[PDB]
Amino acid sequence: GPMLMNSPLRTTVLDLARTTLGSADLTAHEPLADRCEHPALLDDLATTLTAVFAVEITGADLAAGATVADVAARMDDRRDAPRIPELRAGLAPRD
Repeated sequence: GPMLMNSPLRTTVLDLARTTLGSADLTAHEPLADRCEHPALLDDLATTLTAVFAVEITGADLAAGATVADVAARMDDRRDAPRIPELRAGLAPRD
């Protein structure tokens, strides 16, 4: 898939997922809306994703079945896209 073996983004997604969704064991592919017994917090997660990954994904899309491997794949896609010129991309884009 469009993922990297060591994702600095996904690592944190997997961490804040268990925190915001309100579950104990959050694994890589967990349907977030399914694991949460208080799904209203899905909006909190999405709002969190702004400051944390510089890319937000609104509840309707996030809760649609985007797991840590899915949401973060888009995050690394953002980092795959031209990042701040101070070498924040890692993956240099070819336009």
